[PDB]
Formats: sequence, C-alpha cells, structure tokens
Amino acid sequence: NPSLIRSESWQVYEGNEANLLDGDDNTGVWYKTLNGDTSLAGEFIGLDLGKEIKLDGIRFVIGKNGGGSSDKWNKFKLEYSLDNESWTTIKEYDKTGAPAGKDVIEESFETPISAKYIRLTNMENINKWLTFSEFAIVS
Ligand SMILES: CC(=O)N[C@@H]1[C@@H](O[C@@H]2O[C@H](CO)[C@@H](O)[C@H](O)[C@H]2NC(C)=O)[C@@H](O)[C@@H](CO)O[C@H]1O
Ligand SMILES: [Ca+2]
Repeated sequence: NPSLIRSESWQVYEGNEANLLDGDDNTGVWYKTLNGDTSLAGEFIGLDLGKEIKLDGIRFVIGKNGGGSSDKWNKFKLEYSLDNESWTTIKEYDKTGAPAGKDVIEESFETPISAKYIRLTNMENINKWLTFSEFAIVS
C-alpha cells in the first residue's frame, strides 16, 4: 500500500499518522508546526506509492473536527513526481477564509497520471498548526 510522506519538521500533537491511511474520514491527526507555529510555503503531505503507477484520481481529506479544525493551509497545490526531486503541479487551490472543519479534496484525472509520489503542498506561509484526516488514491 502507499506510504505516508510529509515535511520532517512537523510533530504529532494529537492522533496518529496511521489515521491518515485507515479509510476513515473521522480519524485524523493534528501536527504541531515549528518556525513559530508557522507552516512555510513548500511544506507538504502525501503519498509515496512504492513504484510508478497510473493514477485515475485522488481523495485527500484536509482538516478534521474539534481540535485544530481551523488549522489548515489557505493556499496549496496538488503535485506529483517520478523521482521525489522534480514535481509537476496538477492543480492549485485557494481556500482562504473557508469554514473550519474537514475538507474533501477529490480529483479525477481524465487522462491517467503516471506517478510514484503524489502530495499536497503549501503555497503560502501560514501561522497555524495543521490537521488532516485521510489520503487515498484511485487507480
Ligand atoms: C499546546 C499549546 O497550546 N501550544 C501553544 C500554541 O498553540 C497553537 O498555536 C497555533 C498558532 O496559533 C494554532 O494554529 C494551534 O492550533 C495552537 N495549538 C493549540 C493546541 O492550541 C501557540 O499559541 C504558542 C505560541 O503562543 O504557544 C504554544 O504553547
Ligand atoms: Ca482517517
């Protein structure tokens, strides 16, 4: 199965990282950010797929309920890689000001996408910690 990859500096405050791969939207994780409680643009969380595969879509749930429900990136991108070094942006998002809580990011790739790594990546500094609930691919 895909394995979790994320910015090394984050620390788990609540929940467990395996909660991001259990297929349940109601289990997630609350990451403490360093740099003065700030997630820098360019930080990320996503999946190492173990080998190059053809993806038909993703379903990533960001945020969670209760604690840290408001702790989410405002601007971010979905990007993929063959080698964990060079990245291609599938799509960008700006959800500045959106309600706190779980937010399902679900995409279908009309033309399947060949990737070994797929992740969500911060595009703007934010003075928040971070919550997420689930990362899944469709292939
Ligand atoms: C455990 C705790 O309360 N830590 C304080 C920390 O709180 C975090 O601030 C982030 C930025 O406002 C916010 O996104 C987090 O949700 C929040 N965490 C919690 C659990 O409330 C900060 O307030 C810093 C600096 O004041 O102090 C920490 O102790
Ligand atoms: Ca979960």
